[PDB]
Formats: sequence, structure tokens, C-alpha cells
Amino acid sequence: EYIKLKVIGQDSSEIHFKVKMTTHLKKLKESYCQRQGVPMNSLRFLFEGQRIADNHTPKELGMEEEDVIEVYQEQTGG
Amino acid sequence: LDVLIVYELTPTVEEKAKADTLKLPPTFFCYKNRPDYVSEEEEDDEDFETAVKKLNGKLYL
Amino acid sequence: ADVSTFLAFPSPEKLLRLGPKSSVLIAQQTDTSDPEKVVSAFLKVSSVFKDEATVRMAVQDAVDALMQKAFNSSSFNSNTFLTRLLVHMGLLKSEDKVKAIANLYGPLMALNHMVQQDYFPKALAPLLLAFVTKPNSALESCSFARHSLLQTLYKV
Amino acid sequence: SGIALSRLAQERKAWRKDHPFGFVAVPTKNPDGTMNLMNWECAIPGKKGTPWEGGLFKLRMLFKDDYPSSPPKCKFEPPLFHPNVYPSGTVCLSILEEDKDWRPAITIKQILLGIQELLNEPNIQDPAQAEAYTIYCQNRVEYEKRVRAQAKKFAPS
Repeated sequence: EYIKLKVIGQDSSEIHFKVKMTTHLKKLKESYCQRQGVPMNSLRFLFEGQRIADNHTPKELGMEEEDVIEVYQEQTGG
Repeated sequence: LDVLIVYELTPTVEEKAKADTLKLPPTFFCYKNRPDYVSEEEEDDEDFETAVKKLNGKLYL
Repeated sequence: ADVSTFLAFPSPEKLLRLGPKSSVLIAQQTDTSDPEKVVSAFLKVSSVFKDEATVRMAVQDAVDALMQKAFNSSSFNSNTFLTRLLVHMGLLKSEDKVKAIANLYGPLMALNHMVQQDYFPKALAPLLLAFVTKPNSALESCSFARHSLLQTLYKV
Repeated sequence: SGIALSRLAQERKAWRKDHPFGFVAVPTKNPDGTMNLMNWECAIPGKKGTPWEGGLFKLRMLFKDDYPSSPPKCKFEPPLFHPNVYPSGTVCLSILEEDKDWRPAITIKQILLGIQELLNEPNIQDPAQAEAYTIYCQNRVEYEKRVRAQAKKFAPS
């Protein structure tokens, strides 16, 4: 029903979350962006290499306990 | 509650001062505090050529 | 001397007044081993383009003499020419910082002609096609010339 | 002068302890054999599961004296086929531009992971080279073929 996730930045920042196994993962992203004080669209969140959809759920991604989410600065080539 | 923050990695006063001086992320030196850390590892002579060599052609976990 | 004056301050009148030797003179004056310099000359010449038959021919003949000399050189890298041309037309970004020219009508009509000539290396056509198709505001101000060039390029 | 050398020395110390697997970042040597912290040689693996997979792409990272205020200049050596890399090899990425998303808190590690991410996620609206743009847009299958050939060419010995 409930797991702990570690959200790790490439800047070495780390926040852990208690998250409901059935929840929409955008809530995690909102909370994280809320805490860091940056817009939601400025960050990208990955799990096992893949982007996390706002409607994705820890269940649907097969997230186990103490699994890691990696977060990256949004960027574009030029 | 659906999601709850239970932890935030925060640097010590010393680590934060060191990072701030270099304009580094405030948690940059936190790798130094954890069970895994041995220590310096004082002498760095390695070059690019040998570092690539030490890969042994293995790019992925 | 007047040829030098033409290149510094291009007008269709000065181009014409150089006479029937204008084409050869402009080509000779230009260092056709240097893609940047060739682009510069190509843009100066095509900047005076008009639909009027006499100016149209003078511009096309000068482009031909210039580009035939450039493309037939061993030391001329035609890919670098295309890149720098697209850069100077504001169609492609550059590490160095350049002034895109404001009006592309002349360059586009000259390209229309250049691209049909036997001297024109055909492997460049896809690149030109890609960048003339790509949305650009300056190209939109020249939509008729742009359209003509695209049609021509599709047949190359 | 400036914090550049102090910081670069710290980033190097940290890199040796903690760095992403399969990546290389090392300061170059001056001719006399001493370490040059202002110029690093790096290598970026292509992402597993992409046409870039298996390639190890060498990159030069050039720091000015005002680093971290200014980003390093990053250049693939040799130049790579990719829409956002200049013919010179210079990489264009928003987080590498001072007028853009560069911030002093961005580190070498973060830069390398960013460039890795860029490999398979080009911005085709704003290409740095005509060649890779044209092939990408005209023939995507040919584009992926060129990428795979290039990854093979740079596969580590």
C-alpha cells in the first residue's frame, strides 16, 4: 500500500518520499518541485531510464521499496 | 495523504560553507559522509588514456 | 577599379555599367578558393537582382562565372560554402556571430538559377531543400521566390 | 582568479569517488606532465537501448578563468554527426549557454549526463549543422543507420 522513494538530482540533492502505491506520480513531482522552488516544467523525472508520466503509478511502473527516481534539469539542444 | 516528504539530504555547516565558496550544489560534498567512504586517495596521476583503458570495454552495468 | 567599387556598394546600375566583362571581372576579383569570400561575393551580386531582363541576365551571368570558378576548384569545399551561405542568409545558426541579411529575394532568385547549372554539385540540393523548406520569417517575406526555388530544387 | 582551479580540483576529487558508470572525465596533461585543470578530456557512452549504444564518444571540455560564472566549452573530438553539434565538434545545449540555462551550480558530472541525454534527444528546430538536420528530416531510417555506424566506429577497444 505504501512505499519510500528516493528522488535524486544530478546536483546530488536528495529527497525521500512516502508514497501511496496507487498514486499518480505527478503528485510526487509537484511536491518535489514545490520543495525545490522551481517550476514543474523545468525538471524531468526518470525511473529505470524512462520518463515518468504524470498519470503513471508506482504500481504500474513496478516500483519497489527504496527505489530511486533520477531528476534532471530540462534542456534543449541548439 | 498520497505523498509525504519524509527526508531531505542537508549538508553540515562545514560542508555547506565549502560548497558555497565554490558555488557548488550545497550537498556536493555529502558523498564524503556515508559508510562506503574510504578516504583520499591523495595522489591523482591518472591520465585520460589509462582511464579509458580501465573501462575494459564495459560501458554498462 | 569600378568592379571593386561595385562590390563595396552594389547597385544594379553599377553591375550593368561594368559591361559584358562584368562576369569575368567579378570572378577574377574574388578569391574562389575561400568559401566565406565566395559567399560574400555571391550575396553582393545577388543583392542587386531585379526581374528586369537586363539586370536578371547580368546577375545570373556573374553568379555563373563566380560559382563555376569556385565549384571547379580543387581547394574549394562546397559543403562549407553551402553552410556559410545558409548562415549568412540567417537560415542556420553559427558559432561566430553574423549579420543575417534582411532581404532574401535576390539570393533566392540567384539560387534558383545557380542550382540548374551543370557546375552545381547536386549533392548540395537536399541540404538546400531542407533549409528553404524549414520555417523562417525572412523566407516568408520572399514567398514567391522561395516557392520557385523549392519547385526547381525538387527537379534537381 | 577566481575560484576556477579550486573548484575544478574539488570536482576532480569528487569525480574519482563518485561518478556515473561508463563515463570518463580526466584533466589533461600539460607538455611537461603536470595536470591541466582548465582542460579536461572526457568520454560519454551512448545510452543503452538507443542507436547510440556501444559508442564511447570523446569530448574536450574547456574552462575559462571565470568558471563557474561561465560554462565550459564542450567539443566532440572528432566532430560527431548529430543535429546539435557544429561541424567544428562544438556542442550546443541550453544548460551550456550563459545567456540561457547555465548556472554556476551546474557541475561537470551534470554536464556530461546532459550531453549524453542530448545524443538521442536532439532539438531539430534549431540545428547546429546542415548535414545531420537534412538526413534526420528527409530520411530518419538513414539517420539512425548513420548513428549506429558512428557508434560502432567509436566502440571502445
